[PDB]
Amino acid sequence: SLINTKIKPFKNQAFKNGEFIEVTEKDTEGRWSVFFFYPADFTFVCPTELGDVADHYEELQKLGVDVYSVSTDTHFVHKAWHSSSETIAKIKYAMIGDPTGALTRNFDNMREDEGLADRATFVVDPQGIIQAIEVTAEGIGRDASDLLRKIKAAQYVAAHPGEVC
Amino acid sequence: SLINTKIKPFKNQAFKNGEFIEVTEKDTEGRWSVFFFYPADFTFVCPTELGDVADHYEELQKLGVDVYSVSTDTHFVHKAWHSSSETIAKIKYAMIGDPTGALTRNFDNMREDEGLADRATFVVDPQGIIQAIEVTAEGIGRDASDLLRKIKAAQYVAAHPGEVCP
Amino acid sequence: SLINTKIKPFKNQAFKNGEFIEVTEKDTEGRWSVFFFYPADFTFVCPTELGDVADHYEELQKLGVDVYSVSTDTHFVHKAWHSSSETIAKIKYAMIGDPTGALTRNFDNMREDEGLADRATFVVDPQGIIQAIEVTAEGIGRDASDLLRKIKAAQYVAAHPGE
Amino acid sequence: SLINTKIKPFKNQAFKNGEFIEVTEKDTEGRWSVFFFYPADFTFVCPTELGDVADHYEELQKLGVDVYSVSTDTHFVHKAWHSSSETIAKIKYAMIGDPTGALTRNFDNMREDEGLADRATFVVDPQGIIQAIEVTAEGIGRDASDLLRKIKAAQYVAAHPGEVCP
Amino acid sequence: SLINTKIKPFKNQAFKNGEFIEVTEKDTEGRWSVFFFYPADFTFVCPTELGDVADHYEELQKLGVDVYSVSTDTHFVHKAWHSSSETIAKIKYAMIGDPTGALTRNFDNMREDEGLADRATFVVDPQGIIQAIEVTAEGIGRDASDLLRKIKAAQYVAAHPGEVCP
Amino acid sequence: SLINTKIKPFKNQAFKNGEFIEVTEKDTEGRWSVFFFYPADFTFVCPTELGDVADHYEELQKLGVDVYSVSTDTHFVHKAWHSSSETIAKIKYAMIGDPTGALTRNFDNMREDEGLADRATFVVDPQGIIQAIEVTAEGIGRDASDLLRKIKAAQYVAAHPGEVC
Amino acid sequence: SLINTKIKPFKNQAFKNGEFIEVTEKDTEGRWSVFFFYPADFTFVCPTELGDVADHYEELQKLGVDVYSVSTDTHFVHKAWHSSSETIAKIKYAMIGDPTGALTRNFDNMREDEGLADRATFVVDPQGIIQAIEVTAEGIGRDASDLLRKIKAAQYVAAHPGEVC
Amino acid sequence: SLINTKIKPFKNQAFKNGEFIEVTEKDTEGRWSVFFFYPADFTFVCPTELGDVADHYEELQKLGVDVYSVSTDTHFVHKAWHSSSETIAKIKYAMIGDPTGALTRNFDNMREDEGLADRATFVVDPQGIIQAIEVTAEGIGRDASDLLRKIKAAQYVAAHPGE
Amino acid sequence: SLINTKIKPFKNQAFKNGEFIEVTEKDTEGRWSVFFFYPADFTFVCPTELGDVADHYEELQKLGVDVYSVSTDTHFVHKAWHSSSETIAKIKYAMIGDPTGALTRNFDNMREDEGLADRATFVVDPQGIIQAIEVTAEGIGRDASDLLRKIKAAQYVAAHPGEVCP
Amino acid sequence: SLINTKIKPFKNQAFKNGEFIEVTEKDTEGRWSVFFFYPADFTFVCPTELGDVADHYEELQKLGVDVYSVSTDTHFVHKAWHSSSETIAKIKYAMIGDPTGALTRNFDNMREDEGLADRATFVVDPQGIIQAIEVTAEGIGRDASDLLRKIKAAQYVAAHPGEVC
Ligand code: NA
Repeated sequence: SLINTKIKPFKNQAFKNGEFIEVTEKDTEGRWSVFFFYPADFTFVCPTELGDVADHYEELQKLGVDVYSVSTDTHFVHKAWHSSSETIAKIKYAMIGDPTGALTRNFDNMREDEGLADRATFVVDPQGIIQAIEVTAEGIGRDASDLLRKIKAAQYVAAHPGEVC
Repeated sequence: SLINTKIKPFKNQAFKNGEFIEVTEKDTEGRWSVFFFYPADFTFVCPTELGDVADHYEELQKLGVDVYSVSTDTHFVHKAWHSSSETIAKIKYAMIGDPTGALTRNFDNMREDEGLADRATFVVDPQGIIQAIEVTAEGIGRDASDLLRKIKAAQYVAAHPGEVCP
Repeated sequence: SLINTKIKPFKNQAFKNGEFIEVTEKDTEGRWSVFFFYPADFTFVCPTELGDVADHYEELQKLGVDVYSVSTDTHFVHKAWHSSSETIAKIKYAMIGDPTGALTRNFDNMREDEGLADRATFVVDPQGIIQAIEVTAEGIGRDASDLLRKIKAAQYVAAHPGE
Repeated sequence: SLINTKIKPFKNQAFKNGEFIEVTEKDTEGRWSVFFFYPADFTFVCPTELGDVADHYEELQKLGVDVYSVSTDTHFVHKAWHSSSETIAKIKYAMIGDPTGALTRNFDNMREDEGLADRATFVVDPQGIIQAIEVTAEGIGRDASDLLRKIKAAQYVAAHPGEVCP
Repeated sequence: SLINTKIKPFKNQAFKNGEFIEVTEKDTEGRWSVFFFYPADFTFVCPTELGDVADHYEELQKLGVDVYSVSTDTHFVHKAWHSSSETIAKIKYAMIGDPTGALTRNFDNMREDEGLADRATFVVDPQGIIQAIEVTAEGIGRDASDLLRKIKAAQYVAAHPGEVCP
Repeated sequence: SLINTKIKPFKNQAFKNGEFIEVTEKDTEGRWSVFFFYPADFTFVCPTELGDVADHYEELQKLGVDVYSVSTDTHFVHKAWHSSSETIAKIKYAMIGDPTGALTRNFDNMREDEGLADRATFVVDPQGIIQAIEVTAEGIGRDASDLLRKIKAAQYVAAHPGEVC
Repeated sequence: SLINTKIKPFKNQAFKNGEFIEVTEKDTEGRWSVFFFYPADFTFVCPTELGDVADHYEELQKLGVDVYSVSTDTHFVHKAWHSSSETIAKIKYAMIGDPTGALTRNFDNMREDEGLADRATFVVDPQGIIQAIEVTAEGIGRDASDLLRKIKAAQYVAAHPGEVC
Repeated sequence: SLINTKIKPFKNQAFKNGEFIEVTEKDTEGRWSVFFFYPADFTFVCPTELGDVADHYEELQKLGVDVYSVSTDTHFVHKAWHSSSETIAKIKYAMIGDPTGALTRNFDNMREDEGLADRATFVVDPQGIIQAIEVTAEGIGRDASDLLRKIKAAQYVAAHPGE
Repeated sequence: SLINTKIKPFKNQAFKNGEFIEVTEKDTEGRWSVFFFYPADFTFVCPTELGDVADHYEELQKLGVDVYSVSTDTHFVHKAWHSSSETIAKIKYAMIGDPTGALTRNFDNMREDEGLADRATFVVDPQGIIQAIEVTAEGIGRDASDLLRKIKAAQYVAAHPGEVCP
Repeated sequence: SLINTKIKPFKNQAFKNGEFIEVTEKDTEGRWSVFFFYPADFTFVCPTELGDVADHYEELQKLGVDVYSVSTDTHFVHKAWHSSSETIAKIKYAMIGDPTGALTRNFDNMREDEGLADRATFVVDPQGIIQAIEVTAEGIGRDASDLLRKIKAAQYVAAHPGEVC
C-alpha cells in the first residue's frame, strides 16, 4: 500500500481559475494536500464528487488544505470543461492534466487498459506523507464531508501523537 | 490499486461467536463482503472501529453483507480478545487470523516493517470484485456509517446500471 | 521506416456523427484508410487541417476512402469539441480517442514526454499497407488537396503496376 | 546448522513483569542467554515447557543466565497471556514479541507455512556464540533440567578448556 | 518518429555542378536544408520528381534553402547521370552519394532488403531539427510546390512562436 | 530448520559389527532412525557420547529404533577405531563413513572450513520426517537418556495425534 | 580465409548485353565460375582490369568458364556504363549489381568504410569450392593471363587428384 | 597440465614424528618438496609405497628435500595409523591430513565421488614450480628409487640450464 | 586428474616403419597402449628417451603393448627424422603426428604458449582407462624400465582384482 | 579480408642460413615485406613454390624487400629441411616457424582442420599495410614473377598517390 509513503516528484500543467499553471511536488511541501483522481472530463457522469469538494474548498483552504483534482485529460480540456459545466465552474482549485500518466502512475492509480486514472483520493501531509487513501468504483460516490472529517482527524493526530483513544 | 479486481483465493482460521472455523474465498461467493483490516489485538488503542462495525452488523446482515475483520494475530488470540474486551465481545462476525500475512498481502495491505496490517476496509461484491477501498493511518478513524452508505451505493449500482446522473 | 509495412491491430472508441462506436484494424480491411493524427482537442491552434479534410470527405467517400482522425483525447472529449468549434462540426468521419496511446504508438507517432500524438497522416491501402506518410511540426499545416492527390496516385499505382 | 555461530543483531519489544521493554543483541553481551522459541500464545496446548523454564529461572539467574521466550505474537499478546494463564503468570523473564519474524528467522527457526516459530531452545554464551541448539516437533517436550545440565557443561568448558576426558 | 529531432552527423561525397564536393552536418548548420531521398539513378522511372525540385531551385535558393538529393549511388554515378538525362542536367543542387547507407539510415529511410533509400523528403531547420517529413511508395509523386508551401510555413512559424488562432 | 522435513536420499559405506555394509535411505523406510553425527574418529575426546548410545542400543532396538553414527572418516577408520577402543568396541550399530560429506551436507551439518560434521543428532520417523534435532559444541555432552525420552515422546505423538497436554 | 570453402547462396540482378537477368548460385552449379569484384562504375580510374577479362572471354568461354563481375552498384548503372564506355562495351559476361552488399559480404570482400567491394577475384570449381583468391589494393592491378593460368591449373589438378611432385 | 605451474596456497594440519604441526605453502618456499598422495589410511592395500619413501627419507633429507604424504584422513587418523602399522612407523616425514580436500583439489587430484585423493606424487622446486608428476591407479605401485632419480635430475637441471 | 578416465576419440596420421598409417581410438581398443609424448623432433636434446623405449619395444610387443610416440610435428617430419638420427632409426612403433594438437589436448598435455606437447607418458588399459601417468619438465628423464615395471603391474592388477596385502 | 589492414604484432623463431633468429613485426617496420605461407616441410609435394622465390631473392633484395616464409613447423624442422633438400638450400631468406599457429592466424590463413597454413602470399608495405593477398589450393601454384610485378606496382603506386588512368 502507498499508505505512509512519501509522494513522488511530479510536474504537470493545470488549469486554475482562468489560467494555466505548472504544479510540482515543491508546491505541496509545507502544506496539506488532497489529490483527487477521476477517470475523465466530459463523460456522462455528473461531476457531483468534484462539486462537493468545490463546495467545501473554502473550509479546506481554512484548514490549510490544497486541492488538486487530476485526470489524464489535458489542461486544455479542463479549461473547456470548466467554462462549460455548472458544477465544474464552481471549482477554484487547480485542475491538473496528466496526459503522460506519470502522476497517475506515481500514485499507482492507472487503469492501464483504459489509460484513465481510477477514482481515488489521497490525503498528503506537510512532510509529503500519504495519510489516507480512498478509491471507489463507478457509482459509489466519494463524500466530501467524510473527506473533511479525515483531514481534521489527520491534522489532530499530527498535533497530538499517540492519542490513546 | 486493487480497485475493480477480483479477490485472491485464501484459507484462514477464524473466531466466530465462541467457536473456530475455516474461511476461504468460497465463503464469499454469492455474498457481499467487508474485509476489515486492523493492526493488532490487545493494544492500547481504542477498538472504536471494531465496535462500530459490530453495532451496524445486524444492519449489514439485513443487506446480505458478511463481515470479516482481519489482523496478523492468530485466531487463538482473537478468541482471547473477544472474551476480555467488552467492545470486542459485541462481535458476532468472523474474526480472521492471518499469522502468515498471506490474506493481508493478497489485499496489498501489509506494513512490512512491522508485520502488521494497515487500517483498511474493502467492499467486495458477490462476484468477488473489489468495489471500494479505504486505508488510513493510525488515529484517523473509519466511519461505519460512511461505509454503509458506500455499500448501499454499490448495491444500487449493481442493481441499476446506467442511472448515474447526466 | 513504416512505409510499405502493415498496420497493426488496434481497438479504440471513437465519436462519429453524434454517436460512439468502436473501430479496429478489421474495419480497415478491404478499404483505403487515412489516419490523421493531431496533438490535442481544445487547444488554441486553428483547426484548419481537420476542416480541410472534412471539406473533402465526399471526394474521399466517393473514392472508397475512410478517414480516421486520431488524438490521445477520449472520445467524450471529441464529442464535446464537435460542438464547441464550428470547424470541427463539419467532420462526418470517425474521431478516434486514444488515451492508452496504443494506436499512436503502433504508428510510432508518440511525443513520449507530452503524451500527445505528432501531426502525421498515414495513407493505408486495402491490404493494410502504409503507402504514404506525412509528418509536420506545429505551425506547418497539412493541405487536404495534396492528400487527395497522393491518394488517387496510390489507388492508381495499385491498379497499374509498372511506371 | 547455526552451531558455533554468532547471533545476529535484533530489536524487539517484550513483556517483562508488568511492563514493556525493548531488547536488542546488546542486552545479551557479557551474559549467558537462553532464547526459548515456541509456536503461539493462547493455544490449546500445554504451556508445560514455559512453566518449566519459569521454575528453573531463579536458578538460571544464579548462574548469570538470562532467558528470553519468543513467538511471532506481539508483546501486547504476551502481556494478555501473562495476566490470564496461571502457568504463564509465573514468568519473570522477558517475553519477546516477533510479529515480523526477523528474530525467528535470524535463528533459522521459522515454519514459513504457518508464520509461527518452531519449538527450539538456543544457548548463547557471553560472546554471543551459539553453544547448544535443540528443536523438536509438536508434542515432543523440552526438558528444562537437561537444558540446565547443558548450560553448566557449557560454562564449565568455557572456564576449563582442554579438560575433555582422554 | 524522427520528427522534431536533430539530424545526426555525416560525411558524404556529392556532385554539384561539375565538381565533386564533400558534405557534412557542419554545412547544414545555421541553414535550412532539404534532404530529398530517392531509390536509384539510371532507372526507367520518370526523373520528374527531381526535375520539379530543380525547377524551383532558384525560388528556394532565394528563401535561403539548400537542397541535397540522396541515393545510395556513388557520387560518380550522379555525375554520369547528370549528363545523360536532360532532366537531371537541370540540377544545380548537390547530389549526395550514400553507398554506405549511413546517411540514409541516420534518417531511418533505408529499404534494407533492397540496399536503396525510400522516397522521403526531410526539412531541417537552422538548429538541425527535422520540421517536415514525407515518404511515399514507388509511384506516388511528391509535389515540389507543396514542399515550397511548407518551407515557407516552417520559417514563418520559426519567427512567430505561438501563432494563436486569429 | 530441517525440523519437519523429509530426509534426503543417501548411499554410504559403513562398519557394522565386524564387516562393511552399504546403507541408503531405503534402509530407514518403515523404521525410526537416529543419525548421530560427530566430528572425528581417533580424536582425543572420550567417546562417552557414542558409548552411552551404545549402552541404550538394546532398548532402542526394542523401540524399533535404528542407529547410525556418522562422521567424515572412512568406514576403514571406523573399523580400526572400533577394534581399538574400549568404548567404541561396545558399538553394535552401523558406523557410517561420509568422506564425500554428502550425507553430512544432506543434514546441513558440515563445518565447511574443517571438513568435519558438527555434533548433531537427528530423530527421523518411519515416514522419513525429522522430529527432533540436537546440536552441541565441543564439551557440551549429548545425553542418551534424554534422547530415549524424546524418541518415546515422538513415538507417542505418532500414536496419539493432537494430544492436548 | 574462404579458400577451399563452398560459396554461399545468392540472388542478384545483372546486366548481360541488353538483357537484365537474375543470377543465383544455382546458375553456377556445374560450371567453373569467376567472380571479379571491383570498387565502382563510372570512376576516373582505368576500366582496364575489366576490359582485359573480356579480351579473354573467348578462351574462358572455351574452358567452360563463366564470368560474373560484381560491384555494389545497381544493374541499372552497369547498363548505363556498358554502353557509355568503350572497354566496358566489350563485356559479354554477366555484370552483377550488389547494392545490398550481400554477395560481396559472402565473399568477405567489403570496404565497410566505403560501401564498395575490394579488388578481388575468385575461382570457383563446379562444386562451388573456391580454388583461388586474389585481392589487391587500388593501383596494383590483376593480370588476366595469371588468372587463366590458375584456372587451367585448377581444372587440371581436378583431373588428376593429388599431383605428386 | 599442472606441470611447470606454481603450487597454490594451503594450510593443513599434519602429524610428524609424535607431534601435530601446521604446514602451509610458506614452509615449502625455498626447499624442494615431494607431495605424496594416497587414497586412505587403514585400508587393506600394502603400505609399501610409503615405506619405500621412508627408507629414502635420509637421502632426500641430505638432498634438501622435504616429504609430505597427503590423504583426506585427519591428522588424528595419521597419528593412529602410525602405531598400527610397522611400515607406517618408519615414517619420519610429515603426514598431512586433508579432510576439507582443499590441498588435494589444488593439485586437481580428487576422486570426487569417493572423496579420496588419487595415487599421485608431485616434485616441487624451491620456487613452488611443479617439475614432475606421477599418478597411478590402485595396484600399480610407485618406486621410491625412480623418484629419487627424478629429484636428482630436477636439482641438476635447475643448476645446469641447457641440455 | 585424467587418471582413471577413458581416452577420447582421435584421428591422426603417423609414421611406422617406412609407411604412413592412420590411427584412431579404434586401434587402441582391446589393447594395452602407451602414449609417449615429447615436445619436438630435430632439436638438440638427446633423443635418448625415445631410444630407451625402442630398446624395450621387443619386450613390450611380447607383453601385448602398442606404443605411439606423439609430438605436434607432422608425420612427414617423423619420417625425415627417423632417417636422420641413428637413435630414431631404431623406432619400430608408430610415430603419431598431432599438428592440430587435438590428441595432445585430449590428454591435457599441451604447452599452450609453445604449441608443443609436454613430456608425458600415458598407459591406457584394454577398456581405454588411463592407468598410469607421468609428466616431467624438460631435462628430467623418463625411465623406460620403470615404464615396463608399471605395465606389468597394471596387467597383474587387471587380473587380480582386490589383491589384498599378503 | 585483410587487404589494406596493418599486420598484427608477432614473435617467432626462424632459420636464416645457419643461425636461428627471433623475428617480430619490429623487424618489418620500414621495409617492404613478403610473407610466404605454405602447408609443411618434408612433404612429397614440389618445393618449387619456395625455391622460385629464392631464384628472385637477388632482385627482391635489390627492391629493399625482405622475405619471411612461414609454416606451422618449428624452426628446428626448417633447418633440417634447408640442409637436406636442394631447392630448400637456395633459401637465404628467413624461414619462420609458427608451431602455435599465431602468426598464421593473424593472417587468417589457417586450416583449423589440419593445423597447417594455406598457400597464401602477402605483400606488406613499410607501414605494415597489407597491399596484396594471394591464396590458392593444393596444386594451383603461385608465380614468382607475378609476385614481383605486384611488388613493383605496389612500390610505384606508393610513389605517385592515386594514379589516375
Ligand atoms: Na504474526
